Amino acid sequence: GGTILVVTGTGTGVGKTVVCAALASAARQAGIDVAVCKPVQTGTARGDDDLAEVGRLAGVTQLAGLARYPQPMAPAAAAEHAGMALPARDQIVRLIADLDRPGRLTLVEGAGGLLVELAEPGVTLRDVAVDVAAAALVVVTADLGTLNHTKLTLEALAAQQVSCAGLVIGSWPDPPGLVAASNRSALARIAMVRAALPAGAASLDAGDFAAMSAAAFDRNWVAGLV
Amino acid sequence: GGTILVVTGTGTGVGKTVVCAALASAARQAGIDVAVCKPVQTGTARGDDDLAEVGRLAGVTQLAGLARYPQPMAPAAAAEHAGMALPARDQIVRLIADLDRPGRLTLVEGAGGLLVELAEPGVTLRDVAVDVAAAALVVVTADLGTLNHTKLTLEALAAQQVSCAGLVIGSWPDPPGLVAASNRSALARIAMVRAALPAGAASLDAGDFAAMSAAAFDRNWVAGLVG
Ligand SMILES: Nc1ccn([C@H]2C[C@H](O)[C@@H](CNC(=O)CC[C@H](NC(=O)C[C@@H]3CCC[C@H]3C(=O)c3ccc(CC(=O)O)cc3)C(=O)O)O2)c(=O)n1
Repeated sequence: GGTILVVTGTGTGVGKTVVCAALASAARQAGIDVAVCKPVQTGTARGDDDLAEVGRLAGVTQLAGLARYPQPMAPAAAAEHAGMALPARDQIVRLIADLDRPGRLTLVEGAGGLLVELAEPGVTLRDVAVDVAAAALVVVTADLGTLNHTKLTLEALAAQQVSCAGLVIGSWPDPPGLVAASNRSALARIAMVRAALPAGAASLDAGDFAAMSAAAFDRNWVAGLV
Repeated sequence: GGTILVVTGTGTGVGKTVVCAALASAARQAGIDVAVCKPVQTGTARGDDDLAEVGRLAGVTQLAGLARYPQPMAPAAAAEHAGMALPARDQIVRLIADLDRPGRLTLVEGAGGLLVELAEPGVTLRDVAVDVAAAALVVVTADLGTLNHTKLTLEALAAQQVSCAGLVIGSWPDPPGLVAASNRSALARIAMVRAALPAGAASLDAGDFAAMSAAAFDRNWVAGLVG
């Protein structure tokens, strides 16, 4: 196999998709083959489609999903409202394992935070990460409350022996502010801050996004991933 | 002693202060003596003062603070900004131990969520709860993300064998949309939902707040909290 990272977050709306896209873009520019798996996508009635954003921003073509629910809710609720079950644990684990190959970086994008139910019955991205022996990249904010949410998420990871690959600040404000700047330092005391993506990077075109992403991560860290 | 409950939350801004006041008011109307303490209060330069709001909303007079810092930030950062130190672990424990008394419900209001550092080094309200043998009441929202944050918080309580006294939904909208209604039902499968306080409760006057508080909790649960 190659390298599988689950990409999780401390909460909903932290910008996991732009982080997946930026790491994919950075890894591709280092000559690494990248695949991204989003097993479950909700919010499709209003056009939510995180895999398409990854394709547009980073140029990834190996983009795998299993299930799409119209309502903008947690997967289990969205599945309930549609009258259909979530995918089964075996579907997710084997899809990811079949994506994995030597020399490839495979990113698994969850929905919301680490412990939200993604598959039947009550299986989370954490469970998935155990099954495929993935490490976790944790997307965080720079806002008030991020320290508690980050610590909580890293404790949950450690409790099932899922390694933390580091943190990414999904949206770095401009200008920062006292809280954001304090939080960036405090976050780096609990884990490695791999990148802080500028606020608004999601709206960039592919060329600008590729330039941002190349600058955003440490080149040796990206290259060492695989 | 009596019964000590730490009142924590899944994040900042979930309404811990109103839940403290509501539970205090309900316990007082059942004849239970109540004290509330706030070991760390930040944002005092903004006028933040949770103890004084609990006193205003519930009439509680047995109010105990310890550390106060001006900037509206996490305690560690607020203390550093002021050139001050965080309290030591044993200082928070002494603040609480001095209030504990048979027949009294002592509420310990955290700052932000459960793993916020309240004392050097990296001492949290979870450690305090172990020290004083307290159970934890967890204030949650009904919003997107609450299920993950609630499960993360309960898992962290279990890791130190801190019992969970239940959840309180800090603000319950009227009417509830689909997300809020789904979350309430899912929260109730994670842990006992003790109350769900109507949104805007902090703007009720003394009498309305008292009535809301009495209606919001199961009288048997409240009465059962303290012998
Ligand atoms: N039923 C109901 C229910 C609710 N209400 C009303 C009551 C109220 O008016 C409001 C609910 N209350 C609010 O919103 C507080 C406003 C908010 N206050 C904070 O955030 C916490 C402090 C403020 C500055 C520092 C922060 C900190 O303590 C902190 C601690 C740890 C960390 C570490 C980490 O990073 O984790 C970071 C920060 C803000 O200032 O933004 O609704 C109602 O009426 N009826």
